[PDB]
Amino acid sequence: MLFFSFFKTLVDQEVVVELKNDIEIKGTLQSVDQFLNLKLDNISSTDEKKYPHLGSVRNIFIRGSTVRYVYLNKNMVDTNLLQDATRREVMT
Amino acid sequence: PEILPLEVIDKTINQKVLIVLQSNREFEGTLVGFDDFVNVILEDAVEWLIDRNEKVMQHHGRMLLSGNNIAILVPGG
Amino acid sequence: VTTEFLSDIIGKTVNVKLASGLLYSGRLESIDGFMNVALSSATEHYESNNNKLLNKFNSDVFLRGTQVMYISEQ
Amino acid sequence: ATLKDYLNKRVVIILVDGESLIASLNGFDKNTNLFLTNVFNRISKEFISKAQLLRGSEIALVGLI
Amino acid sequence: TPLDLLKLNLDERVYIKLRGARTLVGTLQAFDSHSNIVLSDAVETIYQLNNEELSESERRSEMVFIRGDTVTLISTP
Amino acid sequence: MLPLYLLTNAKGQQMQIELKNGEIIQGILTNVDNWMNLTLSNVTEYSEESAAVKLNEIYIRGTFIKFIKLQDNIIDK
Amino acid sequence: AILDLAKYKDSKIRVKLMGGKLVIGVLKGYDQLMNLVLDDTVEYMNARKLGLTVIRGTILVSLSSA
RNA sequence: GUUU
Repeated sequence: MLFFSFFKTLVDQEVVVELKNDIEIKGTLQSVDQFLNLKLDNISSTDEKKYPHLGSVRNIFIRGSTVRYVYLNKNMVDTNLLQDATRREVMT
Repeated sequence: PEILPLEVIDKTINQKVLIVLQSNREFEGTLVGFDDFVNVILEDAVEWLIDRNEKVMQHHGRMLLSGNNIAILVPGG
Repeated sequence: VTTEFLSDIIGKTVNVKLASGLLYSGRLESIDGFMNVALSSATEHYESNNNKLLNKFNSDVFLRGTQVMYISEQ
Repeated sequence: ATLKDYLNKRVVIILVDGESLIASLNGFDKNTNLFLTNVFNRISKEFISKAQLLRGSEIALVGLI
Repeated sequence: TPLDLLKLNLDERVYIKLRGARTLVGTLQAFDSHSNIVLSDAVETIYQLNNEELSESERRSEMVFIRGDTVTLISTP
Repeated sequence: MLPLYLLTNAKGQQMQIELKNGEIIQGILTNVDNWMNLTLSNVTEYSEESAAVKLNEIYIRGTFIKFIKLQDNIIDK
Repeated sequence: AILDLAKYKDSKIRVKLMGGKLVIGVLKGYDQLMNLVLDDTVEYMNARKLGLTVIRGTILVSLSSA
């Protein structure tokens, strides 16, 4: 439940998403779910080569199981909040 | 009069078992124990890779083999 | 019975193979029901201990459970 | 996060193997299993099926065209 | 418990092996039981074998979330 | 409507399954469960789409299906 | 369950596994989890003869008759 | 039993 909480505070913030199959996509995080699925509004191209076969599409749904990376800015995130929250989380 | 798979594995305890992964690799050893998930304890396992097949290692003591990757069990090797 | 094993070998020197082939030799600090493993004084080798040493971690090593193919004592 | 806003609309689907589809999205469940109609191969522009059911394990991306 | 001995080095530099010859070095901000991670100030090394030869690529990022299912290993550099 | 409901009522129809290995299975659906495990009668399986074994009944695990082509008849049936 | 394995006891079945293995055997036993007990098991990889094998149901992909 |  912790990373769901993390991703909720990122709504309305531009993020880059790297999918396992080497697809990279810039977008505004509009929505997040329990599986960490993502909905990105105002889609844009970070890399020339990696970027897939889109165009008119400006809104996408990304399956959480297929993401490798979500690239953030250090100002989007309070580190100490993250740390104390991880410390709190129980893993058993 | 039904024959249950886990009863068959229960009977092969203290015998030699072949354990075949879903990959090429195989483990032959003495079946010490197993759980409900088919995690498995082997004693002095010979670890193989299969086709000329190279024998990876000779274990000594006890191995816990994750049942997550196990496709087949053969009783008495 | 597999749990009795998990607590029987804690503190002993083990080999932990992963899916990839990579093998880790260390002292078992801790284990969890998800097969997650903690080792200390660990080395990595590919397939066999007799092969070339690929790394020596002076620090503690956390190996993910989903990835472990066995844990074995020597 | 939900595929609700896409119902009955045309969509681009990128599969995990990098394959591409164009289709009308008609049904979906919580595991992302899709029900599709008038499916085509994006690259190929080749008509695949009038109706098709696609497992979620296969999906990587769905876009609203 | 191995997941608690990971809290031990929160805000400490970590080394992470991933599936596909990827490596990450970053300062540990957050994790869960899924092994999902957040790292700050991170550099990611990719070892590729193209044209039968080995090159290693790099990628720097100030903050990154890592889906935990590709994670294989966590230690310190 | 939901994919599963759709399947549950396509019972008795003809349909074509593509599996994760490439094998194609043409048959008439005889049963579905909540995990999309199927059983079909009057079966013909192919090694790939290029095409041929005829089988009386087949059981297919749902985790192994890439997609299922339905008969155009579906919506009204 | 949706498949009644009882009608297949003492018949020869074909079982395709995850990771591309084929196994034809005689069905001796089964469980609700689709774990099988095969006899005269032949694993097709071209030919390999195991005997009385236990197949894990979690990795089972397909099951037909023979 | 599909997103660890």
